[PDB]
Amino acid sequence: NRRRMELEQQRIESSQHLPPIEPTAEQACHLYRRLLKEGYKTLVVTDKDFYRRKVRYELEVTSRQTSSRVRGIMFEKGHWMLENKLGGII
Amino acid sequence: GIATSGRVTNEDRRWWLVHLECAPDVTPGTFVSWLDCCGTHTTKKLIERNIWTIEQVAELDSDRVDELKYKEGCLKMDVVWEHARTIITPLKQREVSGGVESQLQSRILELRKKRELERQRELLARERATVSDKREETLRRLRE
Amino acid sequence: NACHVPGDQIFLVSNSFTRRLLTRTDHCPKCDRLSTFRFMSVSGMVGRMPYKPVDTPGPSYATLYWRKQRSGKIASQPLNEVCNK
Amino acid sequence: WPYPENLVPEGATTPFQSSPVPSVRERIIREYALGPLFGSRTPCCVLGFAGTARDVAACKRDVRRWVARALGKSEADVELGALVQAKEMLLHRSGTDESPRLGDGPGSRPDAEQRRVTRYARLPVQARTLLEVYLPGEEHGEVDAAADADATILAHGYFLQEQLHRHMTTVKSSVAALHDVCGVIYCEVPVLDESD
Amino acid sequence: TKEQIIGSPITCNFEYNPRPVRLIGTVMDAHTEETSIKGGLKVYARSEEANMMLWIPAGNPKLKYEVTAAKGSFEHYLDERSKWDEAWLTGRAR
Amino acid sequence: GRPPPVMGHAKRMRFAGVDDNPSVTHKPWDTSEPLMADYGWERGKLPKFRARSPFHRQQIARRMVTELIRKDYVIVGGARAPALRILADHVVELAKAGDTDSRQQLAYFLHDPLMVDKAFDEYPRRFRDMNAKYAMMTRLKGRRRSDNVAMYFVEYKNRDMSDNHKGEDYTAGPERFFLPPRIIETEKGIQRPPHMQMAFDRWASKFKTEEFHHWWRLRHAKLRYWGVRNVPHPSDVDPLWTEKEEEEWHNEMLANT
Amino acid sequence: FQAGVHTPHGSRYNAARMKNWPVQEVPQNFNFTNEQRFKAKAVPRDTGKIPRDFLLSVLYRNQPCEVASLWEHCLHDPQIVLDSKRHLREVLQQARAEGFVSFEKDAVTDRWVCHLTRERFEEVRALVGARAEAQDLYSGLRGASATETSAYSESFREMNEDTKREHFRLLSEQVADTTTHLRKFQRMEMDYLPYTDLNGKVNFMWWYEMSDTR
Amino acid sequence: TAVPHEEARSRPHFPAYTEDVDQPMVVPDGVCCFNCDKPIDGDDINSYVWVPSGNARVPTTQGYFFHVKCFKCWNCKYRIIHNQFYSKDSRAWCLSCALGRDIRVPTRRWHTSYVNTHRTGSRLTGQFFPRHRHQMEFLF
Amino acid sequence: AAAAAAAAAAAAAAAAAAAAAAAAAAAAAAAAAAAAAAAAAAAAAAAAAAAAAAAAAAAAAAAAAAAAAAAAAAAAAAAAAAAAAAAAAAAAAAAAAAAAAAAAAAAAAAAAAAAAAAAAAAAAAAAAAAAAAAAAAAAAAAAAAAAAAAAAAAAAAAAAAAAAAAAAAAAAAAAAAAAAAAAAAAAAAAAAAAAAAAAAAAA
RNA sequence: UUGUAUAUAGUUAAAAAUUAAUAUUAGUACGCAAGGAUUCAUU
RNA sequence: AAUUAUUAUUAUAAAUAUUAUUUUAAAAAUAUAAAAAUAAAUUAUAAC
Repeated sequence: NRRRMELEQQRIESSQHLPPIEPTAEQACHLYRRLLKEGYKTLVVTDKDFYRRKVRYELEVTSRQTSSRVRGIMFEKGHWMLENKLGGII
Repeated sequence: GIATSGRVTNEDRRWWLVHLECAPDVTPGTFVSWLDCCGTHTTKKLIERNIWTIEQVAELDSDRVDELKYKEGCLKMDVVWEHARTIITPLKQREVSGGVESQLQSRILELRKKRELERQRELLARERATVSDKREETLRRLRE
Repeated sequence: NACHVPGDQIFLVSNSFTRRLLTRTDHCPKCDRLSTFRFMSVSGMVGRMPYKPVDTPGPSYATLYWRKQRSGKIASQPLNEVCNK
Repeated sequence: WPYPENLVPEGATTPFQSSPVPSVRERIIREYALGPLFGSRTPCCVLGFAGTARDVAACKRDVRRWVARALGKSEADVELGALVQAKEMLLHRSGTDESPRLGDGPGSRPDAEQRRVTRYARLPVQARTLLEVYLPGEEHGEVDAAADADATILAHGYFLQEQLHRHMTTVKSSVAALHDVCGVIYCEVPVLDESD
Repeated sequence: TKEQIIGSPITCNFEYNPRPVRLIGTVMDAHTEETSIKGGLKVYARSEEANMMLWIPAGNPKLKYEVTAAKGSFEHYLDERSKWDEAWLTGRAR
Repeated sequence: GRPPPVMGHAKRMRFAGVDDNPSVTHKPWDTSEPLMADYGWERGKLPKFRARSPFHRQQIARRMVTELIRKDYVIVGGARAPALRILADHVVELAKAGDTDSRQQLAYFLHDPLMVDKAFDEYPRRFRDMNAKYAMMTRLKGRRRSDNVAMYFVEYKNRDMSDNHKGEDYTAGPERFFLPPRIIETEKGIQRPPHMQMAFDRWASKFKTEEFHHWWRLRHAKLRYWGVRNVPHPSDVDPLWTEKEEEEWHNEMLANT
Repeated sequence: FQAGVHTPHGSRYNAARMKNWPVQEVPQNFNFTNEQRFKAKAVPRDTGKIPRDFLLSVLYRNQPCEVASLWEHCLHDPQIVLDSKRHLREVLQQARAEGFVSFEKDAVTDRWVCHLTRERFEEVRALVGARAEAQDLYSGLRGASATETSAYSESFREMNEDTKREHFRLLSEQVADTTTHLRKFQRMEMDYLPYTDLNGKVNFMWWYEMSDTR
Repeated sequence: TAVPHEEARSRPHFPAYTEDVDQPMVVPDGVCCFNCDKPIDGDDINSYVWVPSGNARVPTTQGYFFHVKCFKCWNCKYRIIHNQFYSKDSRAWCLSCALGRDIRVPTRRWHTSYVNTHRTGSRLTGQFFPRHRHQMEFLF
Repeated sequence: AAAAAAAAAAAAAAAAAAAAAAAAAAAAAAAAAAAAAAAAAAAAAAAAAAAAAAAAAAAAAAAAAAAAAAAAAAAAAAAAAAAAAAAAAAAAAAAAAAAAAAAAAAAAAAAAAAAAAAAAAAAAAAAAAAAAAAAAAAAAAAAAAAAAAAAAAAAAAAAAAAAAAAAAAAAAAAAAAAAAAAAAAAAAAAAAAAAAAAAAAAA
């Protein structure tokens, strides 16, 4: 009748692993090369030197006081930025 | 039309024609009950005469439709007759051909061919996102 | 809805027919009798309710438990037939 | 939620769209919009009958057999539109199609609408019902120099209504038979309707 | 034809000055059943954290849209109808 | 302006105009269907006669209808006639339908499951070639003196091709209300259906017993105590159905035995 | 029932047709609209005493019976009181609340198997017998001599000893294949009239006759 | 019933004629007067009292059955007061005159109890629809 | 009064408004009405020794704590059928018939229970003595049926092959008792031949 | 934001809600023959 | 109870009798009574 959603949701326990990894390794250093090299092509309007300072600051404020997955969430968002060709920062 | 009374002008021939986009399934094999103002009763007075499809409804000799509306007591039998008499020939060209610019045939497969490619990326997002993580996990299980 | 010793049946609530609501004699489904059926389950209204849609009567709970048990097994007789003819 | 649950228990779904792309439509519309109108015929005359449609369903055959006699063109060349009995009016406002036919009007005349200028009302109703006359598709209205008169749809109508009002006075007397043995007590060439 | 539209998705657009409102939602009423000037749709449109049932007069220049009928299976309309009631009932500040 | 000059909540009048507008608070039932049950004054409705409740309004309407299906006439009072001629046709728009649900649509309404058959038997063969307005509504020149209520004489129209009242006459009633009523003298030995008498002979023969006579007389005692004037004393009360009196009706009694 | 209204054209059964009902030729290209087939309501079939005992007769010859043999056996009779495979599904829903049929499925297989309940099997033999008490006697050629039965009177005891199913390979079709020649010679007509019982419920009354079609 | 958390009826704590199709509640075919051993008519008489308990004792539905003139106490030959009887050695013994309370007479009517007829005596015992979980109506 | 007034009278209404006093009738509005109207007589509570028979058995299976509300749970578990004529109060009639006649005394620890069986645990031993080994005997007497219920098929394993070879016995005649009125004479003889073409070679 | 003063007027418009006229003609049904058509086919 | 009136005068016995009194074709106030909102039966409502 309705409880089909119960049949659905209990069927969407779906423990395909996916905990955001919380990168505690050089993986952070990868993007901070890929970013400043993928940005260095695009920063026509916005400042090239303001943009480095904020990627620094985001790589401490998110490392300092956040959780595990939300750091694997931020890092995944670093991946999805240049995948989105940028964070629209033109 | 339904709300039309008595005669059928040469205009609402258009209103019948314009509205053939929103009826793509319809064909000369469609059941007569799909006809403007061909309600429940009139159909049963039609079926009693072995008349089923829009196509046969165009064959009536102005005397079946007359003895229908004036002897079988089925009303508005003239505003339905002129309807099948109107869309049969643009529907008859649906028996032989579908859309002419629909199709865009080289396009219609490239829309279909990618929908597999597309709806197989979410299912794989359930996989590609985690197996890429499983590695980013196993890449560090060793470093310590 | 109306059940006695032999078989069962489905009725309704024609507002003129009230003195039959509780105990209407009926030809039993089984071999033969003019059995005096009783009233078991409500099964909703005949006419609509003023400015209330058709679902406001509601058959009953156990009446849902009835057709889902009396008929119920369309998976047990999908043989020779489905909802079509 | 006035839509009852189980309105559509199991639905195949008839598309009701025609290419869900919003751009292909409005172009498939052009044909059926700018395309050719696909059902219309042009009425030649009106055949006004006195009795109602249950008094003609057996005598409505010879009228074809008698207007084909008159137009010379054989039978099975004429398409008589189905009978349309007008409303049993009480107010009797004129102009519409569900209206009865007065003895005088725009096309009812024996080409005598000067009656409208020289009279102060209309003659009473002649035909309670009516019936149209069609032919295989051709032109509409023209004056010809080879028929000694007009020769078109309207002419095939005008040069029939003039002949018909010759029998109301008292070689083809089909227009005289059409009065007595068949039923026609009114003839009128309508206005050529229009669409967008 | 009432059964046909219910549950079918809507694209919208809606003009407006800052930018057009691009919003996707399910149809639920179809007030007129043909091309008359009445129109009306009553979509549900579930934009974001906000739910917003609304009406489209279906003749407006700047209020344009489009309906599609593939995922508009009536058995999807029933769920959308439940999704709103929950959002409706459980937003009463009670 | 954009809102109608009158909002949703305002009662127009009786005999008012249409005054069309957009509104979204109507259609309680399957309106316009052979049993709409709507009752009011604005034209799209049936005239709401004086009943004690909407339910009791239906009960009146039901038993007014299943007396038009036994005796194809009726003498109703006031606003029951318009709302019966309207309902008399609904039954006949429902007779021609004949689908497996109509008889279950009409078995719910009538207080009688027999008349439904008679309704579905005669009316197709009888009202086949009549479009609409099947029932006549003649207003009688009399009036119920009790309450000045104009009595109308509703009846069904086509009764020559009918089956059970093919030649009956309704100038005045029968001799004692339990006899086959007067017939048009041209058709004396006309064969009525063989079953619409089995529900009559079975019935017209309960007013023939001595116990009914002891009801007919007792009923007077009930009335003079109940204050109804002009009721002669239960002492000198002629019996309704006697033995010798019946022979006059035993005259045309040589049909099957 | 028609040629191709609800089931595509070519679905005709050699069963008891209804009286007065012509085979109304539906043209070939005809189709419903999926939203017209929405309601799809049909005529209710007679599930009464005549079909039931008949339904049991073929279930009594075959105490277990499977899906297709449920209808594939009704073709093997002199008189049939079915019109469709849905008229077979209809009475079965009745015969369950009659306690006459509790059919199940065998776990080793995956088909559903008929079985007259043992809470009623001893008595339904009379019901199949009260059909049978004159089912043999009314036969015509039986009662025309003795050498037709006497050319077989001894086989019934010697069949089921050493040639039991040996005859059953023929006792199904060949003895019934002539009924197919006879089905084209004498169907039954499900003449019906609707009515209402004094409770008010709608129902029909079916006057079953054999059609002398020849 | 295990109605989820005390969700039973509010005002009477019980409704009238809750749907009894789950258990047909039919009189037996083999039967006996619990105290006098007399066969009992099926369903068209009131001359037998059904005692349909949660448990089941006497015939096949096994709610007790007496004849209307067979309910009396056995050793003390009286109506049973308050309708709380006591089956002593397979005989319903009047509660008092059974329990060693050797009474000599009741007050109201000494040879016909106030029993009901046709299961009416025990109409406040279970047999609602939610006795067993009965969720098959709701699942998938 | 809306339910009564609204034209189309519902189904609940017709059952609710009924307060008649005929047999098998609405009990609520027979109870609800006047005390001069109700013949809703006293609830026949069974205090049978049978109600003792489903008493001394259970406690020696579970004689712990709180046996006065979930004791009926045992009655809702141990179910050939319960015990309480009225689960509500007959299960509360269970202790008083047990407390009297010197059968059961209570047990109180954080709550009240039915434990300790009051020194009658000997008559609980020879109660269960009249249980399993009484249930053991009767379930095999129907196995005497079920030692021949196997034969019930086996006695008609041949007969269902026999009396379905009798089901043709008449039809074979009637197959041709109607052929008479259609006259094949070739499909007629062979349909009698192909049956007797192997009938006499059988045995 | 200009006049005037170190800060800024002063004017006009757009937006936050419904518009009103007394008296010269035949009368004891429903001002609907009612299910919004001034008879949609005849009975 | 002034009555052919708000009424089962009920000490008792009871349970499938259709067991025999309720006008009216309009409109407001009022009177009873009534779909929607700031886990429960409630509201107020001077709203259809």
